[PDB]
Amino acid sequence: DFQESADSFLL
Amino acid sequence: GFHSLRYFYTAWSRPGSGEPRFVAVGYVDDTQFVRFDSDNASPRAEPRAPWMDLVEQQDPQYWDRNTRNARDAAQTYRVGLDNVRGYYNQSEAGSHTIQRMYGCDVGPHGRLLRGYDQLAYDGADYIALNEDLRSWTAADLAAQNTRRKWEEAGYAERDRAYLEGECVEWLLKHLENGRETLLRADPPKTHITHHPISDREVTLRCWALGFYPEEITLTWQHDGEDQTQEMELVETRPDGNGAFQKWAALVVPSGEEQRYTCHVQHEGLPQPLTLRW
Amino acid sequence: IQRTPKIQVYSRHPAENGKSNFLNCYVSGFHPSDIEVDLLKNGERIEKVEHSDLSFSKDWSFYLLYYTEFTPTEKDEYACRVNHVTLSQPKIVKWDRDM
Repeated sequence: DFQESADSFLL
Repeated sequence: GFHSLRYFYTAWSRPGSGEPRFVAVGYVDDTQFVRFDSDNASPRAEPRAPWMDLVEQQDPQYWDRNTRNARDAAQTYRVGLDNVRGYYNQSEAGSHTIQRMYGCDVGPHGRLLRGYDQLAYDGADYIALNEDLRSWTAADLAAQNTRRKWEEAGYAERDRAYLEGECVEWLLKHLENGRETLLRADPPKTHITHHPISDREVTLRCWALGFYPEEITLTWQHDGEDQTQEMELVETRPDGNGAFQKWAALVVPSGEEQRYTCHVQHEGLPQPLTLRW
Repeated sequence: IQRTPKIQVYSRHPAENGKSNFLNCYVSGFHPSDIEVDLLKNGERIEKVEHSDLSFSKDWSFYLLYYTEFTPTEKDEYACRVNHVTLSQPKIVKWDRDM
């Protein structure tokens, strides 16, 4: 599995 | 022994040439098994290994789940380019790259040895998850912004929860499904070729072909003395069939063969090999 | 932070004239990722050419394998042509069956 969402984050 | 699940992300901008691109691939040791390309029309996570194309029914939602996860990553890094760009105050006329590599290392007992998550910007270290899987190291001041955002969002804990959780388990499931490919040690097919240059000098080339995994050792010696400095050693290359190649050549005098043994060591060999012309 | 590619041209199996094989061009150690790789048969571009998915090494530099099926002869010279931002002119590496 690719690690999931990132919850629409932003570096 | 020890096995690893590793994911690689590359996202880069192309101004005046469309919108940013995001490509990602997955590997179990030295054998890819999955890919994702944001340029595709309706970008899906696609299998890239034989055991992924036939025994991936155990979970009927694998491909949809990974498709959405990969699309979310694509948008995250697409916007992140704009972020890193703002932090450095770089011009949008330029192309820039964000790379990520994360995954897990499992030991012979099936338990996690180490997890890791690292990010680079324009090919240089940008930010990394520390060994404790609880804090971040930012390479410069601009990456401090990413560190602050990720700390205040509590990202490190979800990172650790993936690395110690889904990563280990999916490494085990892949090792089981593809043990015919993954749990193999194909020894190299080795031979020496002979290429004259003059009436005075000859090239001897020692070939190791079609071996897996990628790690191998190839050395020449003259009557028993190593010749690493004199010999030419090309970087291990893939053969396109899921295996690897390597050779090592040396220029020796004409008639001075029958010395100069070649020596091959690889974990698929019962014993190390010694070849001589 | 730019890096020029290394090139290797080689066949998947040992060269045997008149038998089917795969011609390979391996480019590695380059950065950024955009790169132009063409496979040449007697100086002319081969149409049916595919490549592996983009990946990178521990030092973050990229590598790629371009490949196409071919059957070598005595007379047919094959090569690989690579251009990159770090290259002021494209590099050409001929296929040597002894390498």
